[PDB]
Amino acid sequence: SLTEENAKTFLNNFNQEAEDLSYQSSLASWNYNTNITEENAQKMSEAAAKWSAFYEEQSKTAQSFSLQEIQTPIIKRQLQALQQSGSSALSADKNKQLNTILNTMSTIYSTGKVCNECLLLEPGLDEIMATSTDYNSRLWAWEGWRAEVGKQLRPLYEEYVVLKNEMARANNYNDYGDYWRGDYEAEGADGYNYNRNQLIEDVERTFAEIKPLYEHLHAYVRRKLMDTYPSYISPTGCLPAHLLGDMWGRFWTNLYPLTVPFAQKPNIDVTDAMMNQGWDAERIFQEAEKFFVSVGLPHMTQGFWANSMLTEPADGRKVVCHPTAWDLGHGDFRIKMCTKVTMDNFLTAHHEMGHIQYDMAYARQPFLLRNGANEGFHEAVGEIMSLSAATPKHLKSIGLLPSDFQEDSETEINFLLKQALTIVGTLPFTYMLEKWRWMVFRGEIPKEQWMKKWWEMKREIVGVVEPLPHDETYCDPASLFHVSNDYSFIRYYTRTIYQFQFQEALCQAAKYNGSLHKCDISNSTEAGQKLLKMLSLGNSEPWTKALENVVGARNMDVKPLLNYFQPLFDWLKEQNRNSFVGWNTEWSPYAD
Amino acid sequence: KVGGNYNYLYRLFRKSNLKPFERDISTEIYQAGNKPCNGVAGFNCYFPLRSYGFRPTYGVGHQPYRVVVLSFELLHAPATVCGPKKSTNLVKNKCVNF
Ligand SMILES: *[C@@H]1O[C@H](CO)[C@@H](O)[C@H](O)[C@H]1NC(C)=O
Ligand SMILES: *[C@@H]1O[C@H](CO)[C@@H](O)[C@H](O)[C@H]1NC(C)=O
Ligand SMILES: [Zn+2]
Repeated sequence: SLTEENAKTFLNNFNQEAEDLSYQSSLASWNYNTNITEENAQKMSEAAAKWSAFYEEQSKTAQSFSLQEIQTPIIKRQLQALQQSGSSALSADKNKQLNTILNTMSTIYSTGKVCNECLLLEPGLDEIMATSTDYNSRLWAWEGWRAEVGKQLRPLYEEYVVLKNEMARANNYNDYGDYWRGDYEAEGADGYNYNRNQLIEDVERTFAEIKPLYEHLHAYVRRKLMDTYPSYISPTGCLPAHLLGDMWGRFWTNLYPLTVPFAQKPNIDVTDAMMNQGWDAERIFQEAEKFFVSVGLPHMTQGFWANSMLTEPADGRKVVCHPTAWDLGHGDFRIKMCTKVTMDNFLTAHHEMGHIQYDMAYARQPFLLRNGANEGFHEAVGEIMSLSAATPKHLKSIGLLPSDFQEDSETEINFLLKQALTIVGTLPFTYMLEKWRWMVFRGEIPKEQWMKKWWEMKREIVGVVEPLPHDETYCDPASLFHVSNDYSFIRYYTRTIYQFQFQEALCQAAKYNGSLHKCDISNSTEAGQKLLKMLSLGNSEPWTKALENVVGARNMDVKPLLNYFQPLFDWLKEQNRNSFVGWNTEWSPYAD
Repeated sequence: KVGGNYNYLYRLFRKSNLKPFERDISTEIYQAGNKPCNGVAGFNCYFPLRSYGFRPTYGVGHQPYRVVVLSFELLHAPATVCGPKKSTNLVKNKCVNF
């Protein structure tokens, strides 16, 4: 007669119906993605609508069970994972207005164009900003984009921010930032309890430890760019926002041709070696399966080789063709990708296979808890697999690199620099963007100082300066994909930290003696069973305990990150001697 | 079936567990809470019998499995089901064991 057993039965029925409705919706989505048609798209939309209606109805009926009476931790967690309403808190009018503004911003971003040639975002702008090396050829495109899309999204974004703040306040929260910072909220014992406000104090602390390495890398990149840009770079100034290899600068990987430690010894690519042996997509997937079984993980499903779309369909089907790992449920796991014999795709196959291995781990937990610890954990389990499968030692074991090859110091430094330009350079940008978004949603930055404070922070954290003045009439933050389209961006920082945390925690247990980046968890059954200890919990326990199960720590740890690039760190510290590591926050390319 | 074989049912809720070799074919709503159900389903009144979504795309743990149980009974009554037995020699002009 107690409410605990009533809630238990209610959750049992809810899960019994959900494991069916979600499966139907995911299967409809997979069918739509396989052959993109107007009929399959309608079926997918109808299935998604039915699933959303069922979920929101159950949540409405679930809010009548306060968590104070639920005694069992698992039952309370199951009920809490569903009681959260979200966007349904707002009124019908407010909800429709928010949806209209969201779709308006999405459409303005997807159909954006910059002309004085006349191209779009993906066809011309990306390639130009990636490969072009001329000053104006990039400056004009950058300015046109951030002046068209930003100025067209500013008025809509201003109202969208207030609408999201009201939505958050309607859900017992304070701001939209606090709503986004709720994914890292843990509950449990005195040691396994985390709070939302506690993240703001950690993300900053974790950033102060990475400042020296990022400063050294930025100084090296500036010194290397001075050559290609003689009259557009200062010896003690910041870097223009249009000379970062990308429209926004999220990834500095496009700067590798200009920033190469040792050019006479290029990186190692096994694409030709992979083609000589006559490999193919199925062979790559079999190699990935062998690698994942060596660590001591379960074997892939028999359906993963039959129902999965591993290769591009030659039957005339138009697929989205971006790597995805689908977990439809009831023992149905598939991977969608136009796999080929290239090395990047070869490593992505192992990265995506990690998502499937994870989904195959927490399948035993209730449907309401079949998900990773946090948004930064699910994507952190797959990246570490590529870090272990893309080493010079593993490629020789599988037979891609002949045995007569020996690891060199210069090529190792080159690989470390190429990896840091994408992993170490992407952390400050994400951190600054999330800090700005949090300070905006909290109303701490007045609406009359958005772009001013944005560009002031771009110089203090990311060390980037604008090539032309941009007053409050522009909106550069909105020009980014993750900002325009509602999506969180802090997950990338936590992902980058947790991947290195897991790498070190799993490599130290495998008694490996060497550089952290040259680890190889293959032929180590102890490195898999210790990893599955966390993959089998998912969301059944607070992310603090799930983390401690692998690394032992119950919070973010950045010391392992600095240990991954330690050789490159010393290399840059010794090569950046004849310069000042840092940047003064007054230089301006637009001012004389 | 591709669409789904929703013909195989199974009971999920019941007042108390069953007894050895007991069958229940009732379809009354599960009176979960104190609110007396009136034949309608909803809050604290759920249908006990659910259906299986058997599909070919399922894995190996959720696919349809046929299970039979042969239970042998040895009452004091005389045995009427005896297993088979035989060999074949009608040997003559020689003493053997018959
Ligand atoms: C492609 O779509 C058509 C419907 O337009 C469908 O009949 C066909 O079976 C699809 N091809 C597949 C999924 O092999
Ligand atoms: C793992 O051990 C086997 C058997 O000794 C060997 O053939 C294989 O090359 C080893 N692989 C690695 C990763 O060293
Ligand atoms: Zn991905």
